[PDB]
Order: sequence, then structure tokens, then C-alpha cells
Amino acid sequence: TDRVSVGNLRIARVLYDFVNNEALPGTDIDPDSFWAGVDKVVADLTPQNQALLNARDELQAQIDKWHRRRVIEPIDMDAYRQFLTEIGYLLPEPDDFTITTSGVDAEITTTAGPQLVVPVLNARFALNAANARWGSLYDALYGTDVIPETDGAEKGPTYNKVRGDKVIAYARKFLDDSVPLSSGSFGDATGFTVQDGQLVVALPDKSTGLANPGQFAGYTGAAESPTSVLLINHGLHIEILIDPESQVGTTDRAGVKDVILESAITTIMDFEDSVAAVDAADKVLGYRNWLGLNKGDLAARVLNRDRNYTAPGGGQFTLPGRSLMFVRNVGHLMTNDAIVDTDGSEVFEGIMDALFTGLIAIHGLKASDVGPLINSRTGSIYIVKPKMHGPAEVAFTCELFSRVEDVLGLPQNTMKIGIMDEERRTTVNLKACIKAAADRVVFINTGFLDRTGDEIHTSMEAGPMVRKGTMKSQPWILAYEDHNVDAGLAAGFSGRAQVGKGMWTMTELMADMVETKIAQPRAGASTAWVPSPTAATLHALHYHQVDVAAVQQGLAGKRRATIEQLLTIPLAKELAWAPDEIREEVDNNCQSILGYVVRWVDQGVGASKVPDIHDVALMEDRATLRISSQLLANWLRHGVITSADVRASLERMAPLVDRQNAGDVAYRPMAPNFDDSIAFLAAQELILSGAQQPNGYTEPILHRRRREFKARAAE
Ligand SMILES: O=C(O)c1cc2ccc(Br)cc2[nH]1
Ligand SMILES: [Mg+2]
Ligand SMILES: [Mg+2]
Repeated sequence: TDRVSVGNLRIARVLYDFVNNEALPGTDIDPDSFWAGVDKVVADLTPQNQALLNARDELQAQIDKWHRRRVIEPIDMDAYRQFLTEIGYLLPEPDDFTITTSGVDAEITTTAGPQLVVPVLNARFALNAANARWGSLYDALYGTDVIPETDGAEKGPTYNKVRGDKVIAYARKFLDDSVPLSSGSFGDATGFTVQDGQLVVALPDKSTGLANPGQFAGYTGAAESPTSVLLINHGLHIEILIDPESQVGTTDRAGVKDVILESAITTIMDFEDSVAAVDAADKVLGYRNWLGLNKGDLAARVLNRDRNYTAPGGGQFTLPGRSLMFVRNVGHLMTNDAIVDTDGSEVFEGIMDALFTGLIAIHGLKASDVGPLINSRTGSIYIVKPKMHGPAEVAFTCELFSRVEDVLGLPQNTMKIGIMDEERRTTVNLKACIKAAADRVVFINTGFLDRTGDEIHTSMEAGPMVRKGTMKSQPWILAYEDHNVDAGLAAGFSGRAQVGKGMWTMTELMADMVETKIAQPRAGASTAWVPSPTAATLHALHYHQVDVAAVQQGLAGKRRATIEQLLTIPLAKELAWAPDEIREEVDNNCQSILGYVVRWVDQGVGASKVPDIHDVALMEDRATLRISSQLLANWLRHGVITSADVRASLERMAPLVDRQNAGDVAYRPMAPNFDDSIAFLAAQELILSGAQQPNGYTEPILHRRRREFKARAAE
């Protein structure tokens, strides 16, 4: 083979060369010290990595048996909780504490705002995200259904004046709500000027200043006829662009061209659930894009530079032009053949991600070429770590980060941790999980998909679960959402680390997003996930309407969730569903699996706008597979459906997916030759082997099937 021997490791050549030629130069790390470190860290930490994965299976086995000997209708919460405590699943709660995490950027410690997540393997998307720090509000309004496409206000080939007028009015209203005038409305502004460091807005009848002049943050152009005005509200900037000669500016009372909002304050470049990466080739593509972003030289479009402004009093200043980047590494489960050992055993992918994304991140802590340093001025590397189960697994990641920092020559705790709360064993020991990482943690967050998937698999043997749609409102998940916020606040996250909530998946349903996603900052989340720059701009509105810092101070000391509520298994009652309801749900789940799987297996796409069964565009990641396949495996497990019901739904849904994909030049149909489609067979396997996958994880099956596809495409 073409691997490179380094101690006990055999490294794929494409990876060894990438690291040597691209990642290493410019960091002042000795190439052979790095590699010796790779070998050493892998040899030392692999056994604990494996022991932790064994511990999961052991606990799950004991819970499986607990339910299997029960036959009793509801649940004795006291005994069940007693049981979890005996087996080491529920650990004791630690005494109160405060996180000590230092060297963290303002975007993370203090600023509340939208957070974007993007597949690192897609260079175009990755760049757009990093550039999404600042976005046009007019574009985000005119382009989506936030301004409804009613009669006369439709989007056509060219600019609708009627529709654009509603866009202007909406933004005017937002300005009045966010940066109020002393009297009058922005809707009647005629001009903007700066006199003696004060913003002066001209109305048809008279002039006026801001109610709170401290919200005036700066400007560009002449004070007496500015090209823009910079405002601030709740730590987030709002820039009014003034140009009477632009398409929209001509039609405007004050000549306003656009309202630019500081939107995606941070971005997560994702190596996990939003990308398909099953070998050395795929990892290198991802690693190379992550390198290009940190060096600032990635080009597909290029990265933006910082924005210059004139301070209210006349001095010059600069604001960041790029989203501050996190990287999401893969979790503890999977191995990857990018490196194998002497026996041919693949190496843990999580361990590899820490070494390589960490190495690569050093470039983002230093001046580019294309220019000042791209990323963390405070000297931190921000790694999101998904899918952990409990405190010992968080401590293991911390210890992994610790060992890498040495190999890298970095000061201890340079590598910060973003703790995802998306597994049940983490949820019910969340405080301990935060404590285990008290000097590294820079966020926690919640979601729906992975967390519900784990919820179902954990109580798989208990009985039939409620429908997927129903899960979103179950008592366990509402308590989980609140408990997460409470735990972070109690550990001093306010002003220190992010408290995040989940993704809006419905990329075309922006009106509903603006209307409903506001619940998240109102619940005290200092950040939440968005699927696009456009969504980031719209979700930014929510941080102007809601003072997250104030909400968090008011939540202080509260415990709004009990361990009982957290532990309330989402079992369906007797006689829950009519036959047609059962079919629709089965169709719904088979459709999401097939629609997502076909693009993953056949094209190596890990995220995209996938039409659901009712043709709504969703932008979900791989966890959609986990929840769906777990729900069907649960229904199949308990007699709700038959294997023939499952077969029929896949057959009924495959042509629909085929149809929703044409569409795509590279697409290969699944119907009517099902057992010839590796993707169709993957979908089938996920459901039918679902109950036997570790904690319901889909990567073992999905990765195998993707490799199979790649091998066939090469012969
Ligand atoms: O949890 C979700 O629904 C979700 C996560 C995620 C990451 C990247 C992209 Br693109 C879309 C996503 N959806
Ligand atoms: Mg997840
Ligand atoms: Mg239900």
C-alpha cells in the first residue's frame, strides 16, 4: 500500500503529504515531533476511547433488561431513578461552581447573536458563512416570504416597486423599535447628518436625535452628507447605507440604500453531521478547506476584510468583517481508515480531528498573507465536540485537547470546548459535564434530532414511542431545553460562554422563522443555529427585540426542570393512532431517510435543501437519519407496523424522492430496481438494523455503504 510508517501507525499518503506540505509550514512545529506526537497520543488515548465506548453498551444493555422484565403500565420514577443511580448512569450532582475559561473572544463571551453551521467540505458555502458576519436586510426581506407574496407584491424577473416599498417600511419599523428617535419615526426621515458627535435625523417638520445617543456608533463619508450611519443595540451593529442614486435609494425619502445587520457573529465549520467523509481523500478535502479559511487564502469568491468607520467624534476605527470560526470535530465513536495501525485497525477519527484541526487552527491565530490574522485575537481554538455521553467522556476530550496542545507547543487550555448536549446521559449529568470542562468550556447547546434519537434508543425496550412531530413538544424535551439554560447560567456562563439552541431547518419558511424562532433568546439562549446567511440576518432581528443579557440575569438561581421531567420517557398511550396516521408517519420517516441517504451515498453530500414528504425544503444534518430510523425501529420492535409496512413505504417513497431530485444532473434513480441501489439498500439497512446500532448511530452503516458506492463507481 501507499501508507507512511510512523511508529505503530500507517498513514494514508494523501494525508501525510497534505500535512507536510500544507498544514505544517508556517507553524514552527518540527515535522517529526508532530508525527511522533500523533503516534504517541493515539497509542496512549485509544484504550480509554474504547473503554468509554464499551461503557455505553454496558449501560444500555442493563437498561434494555430493566425494561424487559417490567410488564408494568406507567413507570415507577423513584425505582427507575434508583436504578440509573446504581448502574452509574445518573451521577451525583456537584457543588455549585463557576467556570474559569479564559482567553475567549468577545463574540463568544458577551455578544448574543445568530450562529451559522456549514459543511466544511463545501468551499463555496464555507466562504459565504465566514462572510455572513454582515448581511443585507433588504435582500433578506425582499428575497423571502417574510414580506408575503400577496397580490401585487410578488417577486418576478425584475424589481417589484410595490414589494420593495413594503421592504423599506418593515426596516423603518425595525429601526424605530431598535434604535428609537427622541420624537418621530425613521419612516419620515429625510436625511442623516453628524454634528458635534451627535447623530441628527432630519424630519419634514423638524430635526431630532436618538432617544439613546449612545446607540450612535459611527459613520462613513462626510459628517454633513454621510455615505452610511452605524448604530448599535444589544451589542449588535446596524448600518444604514445612504445612496440616493441606487435602485432602491432613488425611491427612498432619505435616500437609504439598505440596512446592513451584523448577523452571523460566529460560524461552525463542520466536520461531522453535515459532511460525508468516509476516507483519507474526504478528510483531506475538509482539512484543506479548514486550512484555507484559517490562512485566509481559501478561494472558490474570497474572504472579506474588516470594515472601516469614523467614530462619532471623528476618530477612525475598525469592526471585524468575518464570522469568528468554530470547528466541529467528529465525536468519540468512529474510526477512519485515514490512518490504520500495524494490525490494519483504523484509528479513532475524533482523536485525529483534534490533532489535525488543532494544527490547522494555528494558522488562524497568525497573520494571513491575504492581512491581519483571520480568527481568534485572544489566542483560542474553538472546537465543538458532539455526541458525548456523560462527564467522563467530557473529561476524556479535555485530556485529548491537553495532549494535543503539548504536541502543538500550545499553552494549556488553548483548545476550548463547545459541549453539545444531545445525548441523554449528558443531559441528566449536565452540571458535572460542565464541571469536567470548567477551564475549557465556551458553549453548551441543545437540539432536536440527535437528542431525540438517543432518547428513543435508550428507552427502545420500554414500548412504542410517540410520533416524530409529537416529540418536539414532549415533557422530556421541554425540560431538557430549560435545564440546559439553567445549568449554564448557574455555572456562570452569562458574560463568559455561549448558551445555544437549535437549528431552524425550514429554509424557505422565513416568515415563520421570524415569527417563532424568537422563543430562543426569550428562553435566555445567547445564540442559536441558522442554516444560511439569509436566515442569520433575519434571526438577528430577534436579538434586537430581546435583551438576552437581561433575560439571563432574571433567570439566575431558577431551577425550572426536575430530574423527573428530564427522565419522562416519551411512550405513546394506548390507542394513540388511527391506521392512516400510522401510515403517514411511516411514509414521513421513510421519505426523510431516503431523501437524505440518496444524496449522502451517491454524491457525498451531507447537507442540502431536501424536500420533505409535503415538499417543504428542510436543511437537516445526518441526525435526521438517527431519529427517523430509531422511530421506525421502535415501531417495528413493538408491533405498531410490519416489515411489509416498512417495505411498502420505502417502495412508495423511493419514486417520489426520485422525482424530487430531477432536479439533479448527477442523480441516479432508485425505483424501480431497488436492490440495485446501494442508497436504497442503505436506507433499508438503517431501519432494519436500527435497534442494533450503538446508541442508534447511523455512521457505521452509512459510512460502509458510501465506501461501497465509491468502490463500484471506480470499476
Ligand atoms: O440540527 C439540525 O437540524 C441541523 C444541524 C446542521 C448543521 C449544518 C447544516 Br448546513 C444544517 C444543519 N441542521
Ligand atoms: Mg447532532
Ligand atoms: Mg404521537
